[PDB]
Amino acid sequence: VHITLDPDTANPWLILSEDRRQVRLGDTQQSIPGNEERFDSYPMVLGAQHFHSGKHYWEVDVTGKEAWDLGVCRDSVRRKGHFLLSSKSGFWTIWLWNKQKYEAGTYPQTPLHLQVPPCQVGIFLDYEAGMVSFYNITDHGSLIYSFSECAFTGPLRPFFSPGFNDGGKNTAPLTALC
Ligand SMILES: CSc1ccccc1-c1ccc(C(=O)N(C)CC2(F)CCCCC2)c(S(C)(=O)=O)c1
Repeated sequence: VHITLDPDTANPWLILSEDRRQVRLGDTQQSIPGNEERFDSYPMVLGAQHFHSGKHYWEVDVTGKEAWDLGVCRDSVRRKGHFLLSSKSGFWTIWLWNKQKYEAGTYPQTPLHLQVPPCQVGIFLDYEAGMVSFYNITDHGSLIYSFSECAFTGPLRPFFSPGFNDGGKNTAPLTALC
């Protein structure tokens, strides 16, 4: 129930808090040991938990960030090199990036029109239903987007990115909310 970030998966540009509930962009590619699970080309990290069934929920503070990506991914997603975050490649995510532009990771991408920019985002997974939904905590829990008919067959993982290094313009953390 209590999501924790998995240091073995974390790109070396990421700083994880000791309690593994916060991740942020660092200023220098750290010199952490290597291992097959680590995202080597993007500032990405997984939650340690693996879901095979059930409903599951977590919540992330994004206050003060100009860019981030949140969602769920297959355990089997590739870790090394470059790739696109498509449902075919095993990703169900939403993101914030450019001039305050929110998008859902469909092909083609789906612009999301959020009158109230979220300070916290809820992520709700229902394995058996094939559903991942995103809630705008700041706008009283309004539905941002839902992926349906996901037809999961393998284990799933919480997926996070605090954005891209931009010169300290995006050092605010993602924080998992109790
Ligand atoms: C470090 S992740 C991050 C962190 C903060 C904000 C944004 C992102 C981020 C979102 C989507 C992509 C991506 O896959 N695309 C845009 C392609 C596509 F639209 C192609 C059509 C299917 C959906 C995905 C990428 S990426 C891997 O290209 O850098 C990065």
